[PDB]
Order: sequence, then structure tokens, then C-alpha cells
Amino acid sequence: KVFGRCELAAAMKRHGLDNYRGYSLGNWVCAAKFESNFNTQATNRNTDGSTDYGILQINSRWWCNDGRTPGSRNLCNIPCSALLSSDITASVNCAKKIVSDGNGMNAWVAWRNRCKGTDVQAWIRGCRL
Ligand SMILES: [Cl-]
Ligand SMILES: [Cl-]
Ligand SMILES: [Cl-]
Ligand SMILES: [Cl-]
Ligand SMILES: [Cl-]
Ligand SMILES: [Cl-]
Ligand SMILES: [Cl-]
Ligand SMILES: [Cl-]
Ligand SMILES: [Cl-]
Ligand SMILES: [Cl-]
Ligand code: NA
Ligand code: NA
Repeated sequence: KVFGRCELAAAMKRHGLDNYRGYSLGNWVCAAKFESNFNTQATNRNTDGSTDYGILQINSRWWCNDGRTPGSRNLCNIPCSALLSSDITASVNCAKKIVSDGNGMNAWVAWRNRCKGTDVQAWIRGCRL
């Protein structure tokens, strides 16, 4: 599924991400835009051989099992394929664990490089939330 901007904002808010660990909703939408272009089916291989899956590009090295990432963990206890669903529940639940891990949203390199320090409220402008 390719979400619309406000559609995704509403789904993330319903799942309790607005101000989760202090990160306003526009941070989460901005991250999703640059990670996946709001496409649940996005997959991208990393240099280390791991793969990032779904709307928030969650990595197989630590967070999900994809059966092909050596020496890796599965801290969200989920197959990576479940992160590609049109239902974002698994992605959101796993993201909540990631952002609690110590480094906040800096775990998402695209958030650090393209969202952090910007006017992220722009990402939810015009949405009925
Ligand atoms: Cl389709
Ligand atoms: Cl929308
Ligand atoms: Cl957009
Ligand atoms: Cl929802
Ligand atoms: Cl915001
Ligand atoms: Cl497997
Ligand atoms: Cl593996
Ligand atoms: Cl393969
Ligand atoms: Cl594990
Ligand atoms: Cl933080
Ligand atoms: Na990315
Ligand atoms: Na893994």
C-alpha cells in the first residue's frame, strides 16, 4: 500500500506515535517519507548485507528475521515480511522498541540526515488529526 500523507499521519497517531518518547508526529511522517515514500512494500539492501523493510525501513540485522542475514538478531520477534503489510501495526510496534533503544530517532539515518533540525510540523500541515 502507498499511503497518502495525512492517511499515514492518522494511522500513526491512532497507534500512539504522536509524542512517543518525545517525537512529535511530523518526525514520524518525515522519516516514513524519506525511508519508503510512504510505501509499505519498500525493501532496500544495506551495505552490510542486511535489508530494510517497510514504511519505516526496519533492518534485518537487529529487528526482524528474513532468513538471510548472518549473525543477526530478531528483537521485534517478527518475520521481516510482516513489516510489508498494508496494516502498519507491526511496523509501529517494532519502531516503538527501536526508538526506546537509547539513540532515539537517530537509529533512522534518513531521519538524522533529512528530518532532524527541520520544520517537521510541515509534514502534518493540512491534516485533520
Ligand atoms: Cl497491489
Ligand atoms: Cl492522505
Ligand atoms: Cl508527500
Ligand atoms: Cl489505524
Ligand atoms: Cl510535528
Ligand atoms: Cl527464516
Ligand atoms: Cl537471518
Ligand atoms: Cl537472496
Ligand atoms: Cl534475537
Ligand atoms: Cl530522544
Ligand atoms: Na533508507
Ligand atoms: Na535478523
